[PDB]
Amino acid sequence: VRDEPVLLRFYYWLSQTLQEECIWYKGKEFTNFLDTIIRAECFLQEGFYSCEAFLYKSLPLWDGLCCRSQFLQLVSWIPFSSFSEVKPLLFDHLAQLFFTSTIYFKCSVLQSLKELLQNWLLWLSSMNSVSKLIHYVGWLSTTAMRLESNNTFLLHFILDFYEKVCDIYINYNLPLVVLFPPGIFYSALLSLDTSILNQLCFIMHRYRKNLTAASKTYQEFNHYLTSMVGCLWHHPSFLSYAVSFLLQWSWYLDYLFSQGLQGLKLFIRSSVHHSSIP
Amino acid sequence: SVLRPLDKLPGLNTATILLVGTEDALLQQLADSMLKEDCASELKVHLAKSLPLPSSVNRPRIDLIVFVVNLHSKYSLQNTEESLRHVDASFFLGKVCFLATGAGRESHCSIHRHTVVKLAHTYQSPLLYCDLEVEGFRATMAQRLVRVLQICAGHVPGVSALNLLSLLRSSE
Amino acid sequence: RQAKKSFSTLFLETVKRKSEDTKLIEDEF
Amino acid sequence: DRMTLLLRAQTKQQLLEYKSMVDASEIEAKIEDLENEIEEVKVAFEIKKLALDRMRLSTALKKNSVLMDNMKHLLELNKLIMKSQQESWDLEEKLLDIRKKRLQLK
Amino acid sequence: PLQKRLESVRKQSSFILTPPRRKIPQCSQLQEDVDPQKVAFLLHKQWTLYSLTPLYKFSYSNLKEYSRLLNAFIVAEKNIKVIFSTLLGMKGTQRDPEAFLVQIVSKKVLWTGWFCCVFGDSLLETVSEDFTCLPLFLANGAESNTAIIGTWFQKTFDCYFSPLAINAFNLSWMAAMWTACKMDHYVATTEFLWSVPCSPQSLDISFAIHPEDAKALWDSVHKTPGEVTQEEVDLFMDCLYSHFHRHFKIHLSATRLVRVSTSVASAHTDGKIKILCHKYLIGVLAYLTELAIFQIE
Amino acid sequence: MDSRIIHENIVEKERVQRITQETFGDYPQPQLEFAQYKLETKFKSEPLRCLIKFSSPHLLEALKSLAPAGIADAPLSPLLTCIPNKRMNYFKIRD
Amino acid sequence: NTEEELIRECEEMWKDMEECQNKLSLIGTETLTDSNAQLSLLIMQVKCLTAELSQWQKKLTEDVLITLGKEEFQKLRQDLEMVLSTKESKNEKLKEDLEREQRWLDEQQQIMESLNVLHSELKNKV
Repeated sequence: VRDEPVLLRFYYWLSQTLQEECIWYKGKEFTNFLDTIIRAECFLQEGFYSCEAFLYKSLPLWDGLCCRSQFLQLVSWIPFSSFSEVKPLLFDHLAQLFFTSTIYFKCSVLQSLKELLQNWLLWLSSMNSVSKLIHYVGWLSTTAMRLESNNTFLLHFILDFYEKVCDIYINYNLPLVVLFPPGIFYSALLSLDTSILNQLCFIMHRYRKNLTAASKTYQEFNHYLTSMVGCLWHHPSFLSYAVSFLLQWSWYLDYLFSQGLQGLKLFIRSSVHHSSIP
Repeated sequence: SVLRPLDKLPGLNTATILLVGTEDALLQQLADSMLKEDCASELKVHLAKSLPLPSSVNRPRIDLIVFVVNLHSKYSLQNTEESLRHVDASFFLGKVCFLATGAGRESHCSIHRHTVVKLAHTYQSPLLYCDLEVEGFRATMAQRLVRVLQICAGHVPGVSALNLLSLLRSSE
Repeated sequence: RQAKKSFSTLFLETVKRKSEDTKLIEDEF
Repeated sequence: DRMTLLLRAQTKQQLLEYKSMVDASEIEAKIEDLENEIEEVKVAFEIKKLALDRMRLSTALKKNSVLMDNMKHLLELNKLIMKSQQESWDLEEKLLDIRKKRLQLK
Repeated sequence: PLQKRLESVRKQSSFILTPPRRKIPQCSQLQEDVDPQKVAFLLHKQWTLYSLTPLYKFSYSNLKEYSRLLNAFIVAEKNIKVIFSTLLGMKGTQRDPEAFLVQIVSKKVLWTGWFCCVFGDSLLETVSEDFTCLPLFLANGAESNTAIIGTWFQKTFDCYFSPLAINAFNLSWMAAMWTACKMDHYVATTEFLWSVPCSPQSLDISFAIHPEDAKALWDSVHKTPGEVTQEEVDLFMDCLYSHFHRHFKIHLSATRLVRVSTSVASAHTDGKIKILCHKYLIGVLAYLTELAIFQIE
Repeated sequence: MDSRIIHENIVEKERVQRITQETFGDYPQPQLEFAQYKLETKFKSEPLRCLIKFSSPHLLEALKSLAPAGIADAPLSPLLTCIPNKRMNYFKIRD
Repeated sequence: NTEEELIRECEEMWKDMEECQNKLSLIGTETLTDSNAQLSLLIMQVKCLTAELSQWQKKLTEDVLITLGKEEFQKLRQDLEMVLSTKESKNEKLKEDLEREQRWLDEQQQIMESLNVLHSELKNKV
């Protein structure tokens, strides 16, 4: 319809409804109403403004646990704006909660921001704003990665977010690629978890594919490639497999491959090119 | 007696907190929420009504300063700015925090929140909003304060008070 | 001198403990 | 044991902070560049320290119960990780093009 | 369209700017279009405040249709009649829409509703042509009638009334504002009411000052002529608190202000307004009109 | 009771509670409901004429709790501590 | 063993800490009012930043390694279940969202043909 008067009519309606529901709460009916609002927000492929204003007003007062499930799904649908007005009003309290709340809440807000990034790329398909947003979320990422004694639970969300990022050029035809900080690079690459190794191999393969699809970025990418090729062909994370290799053959990489490291085949066959043959 | 963060030595894995305000019952309930759970490090809680702090030769290190402010009364404000003159500037480097209570009820907020926002931004100190009356909000603020204490006390390797200040800094 | 317990003494203690003017207003009015 | 090493670490950070305070006893862009530089150098220092220490740990493991339980658990759970990852990848690939077509049609 | 710039303007609305000084209202006689009898009925009465979103498709011509529709709704809910009247002369500017009254008469008026907006242009600056902006509602009568009328208006014009609240800061500011006003006939001593916060009902301090003493103290703490400033209000409150503490050594500052009454008007936190003097009446509305906007925005 | 908490200024709390108890007493105070003081005293900061009314469903108890709540000073003024003593309910004060 | 050396080093750094404490204590602490607080705190912060930057610029046995490794494998095995359960939960969540997306796509399809045929009919009629 794209009608101006109905926009204001629904704006005032939903804004005053949100105010009265919030003041009356201090709960199940409020949660159900917000769930219906979120379901409607999934449609129309665009965010509302009454919810945005309500969240702006209530975020500083927000404890972080009243309706966390409801709040964190609205930040996903936030209209595109320059990364110079939202940070003073919105992302400051977001960081306030993030630096002090639970690690699971950190994974939660990471999911919310990656969904926001997905929505913004979908709407756009300017670049300085998303670049600054990526830098800010990366700073939060490295700070929290230090914060939680290097817990891999948050590292999984970091890496999943970065996989969602790594496809900008091939998913939205945007010639912009941002590189993750070296702290996360070194923490994850030489980590003690095998699935971490898997998804790092996947992410550098995707980065190489994006790079070859289209100055300092290339130098850092080459430095990282040298770093992992020095780290790879051993790895402590594979000692498990080695023990199995002792329980059960000069070429043992096939057993690792049958164990389910298909991302490793992709990385070592189509990215490094030092030994293209398996 | 101007309080100094670098007077004495702390105990073996010991942390201390200070709460300064007017409402004694709210402070007691907040300390109860503080000590509902205890981490690996032992925790000491101090409550006071004004500054300078009463003299005590047996005072351990006070690694964190928290001022509770009620927007319901200007008296709590006048208390805060009068007490603020009995602490060195070194505490202001991330060892001080402001917690505002009752901010959600805009009708009950006597002084406008813009005033306390300006006060906090003037001294470049973290500002937190919570409602002590609500048990859930109080508990959430409880782990929040416990963990910010853990950060500022140096228990976790990697950051310091000025680091968290650069983290919690407001744009304007 | 409340004997500043040596670190060693305090340390063992903690380890072990993991099991427990009323005339001026009547003169103005 | 663990309490001893954590006390040692905490005393180390306290000593470093006191050294910084006693050294400091003698605009905004300068300060901003300051936290940038200190973050970079600290991140590099922790990268090097962790790398060396648990590389020594990896070598000690190479030099060498519930270990079988741990290894079978990690194998099965990581296989489940990759299955979920592939499922998410294909689902997101579908979501991208369906949402793009939806936006164009809108 | 209007939504985008409206988003921008409420994005710029942050609690960072200093509170602007306010011009003290002057002795202004009732306007020519203002009927003395109508305001005399309005004045010397108790009113409950309500904030309103702008009316959708409101016409001042079909008043009889509105009256009969309200009568039909009332009889559906169930010797009474509903009367609509148009009141001239109480708009702050030409931009502010015309004001009107609704009355319930038992065939003796029992329930009165007033819709108005004075000096309220920010809402009028962010609105389209279809809407009518009278965000101020004053109710006087039974609460059941008010609820019924609110239900009818919600169903009809797609809007709500929100019970407007006044904090201690705003109430102290307005107290200073009317104590700045000059009254020829001091017919009501100024009076403040407080309430100690306690779950059981506790002492409620009422503090009264003779109008001559209040005016003298005000002029002592009056610096900018014809204008009121935050420093003036703060020093006024500080002087009152110091006087109270000198009397009783009790910090009144740790108490919630709940009601402020002076010679011209009286206000309560819950949303009660009493008006006595017409000479500043219009200006009164303007001030409280800003609060409706501050609740809408 | 939770010895980890170390209350400071405890001397102030113990002094104010002792003074309040000595002024009021353990016995239930008489149920008085209305008070009013008419004062006319010099400003010292033409005497200011003040007029206060205290309304409470239970007086002498909120007044008893003012000092523990910290609202008023530890020793209350004689104008409030002699309501049962002076057997007076309405007061007039001059400079 | 190594524990005794660690304890000795802890005592040494405790001595260094005491030395620093008694070295720093011979300074007038501070005094600030509202007006000049900001510049003073900025100067103190920049001094501390430079000091710690300079300080950071200046900067066992097999049994303990084995014990720590066993601990970290136990921790990983005992915390992977949460991330797995999240993985399933998001898998079915994405499946449900995808099904809803096809539902919406299908509905808007016939919406589009209906709108187009109505537009064509109105264009032909006029």
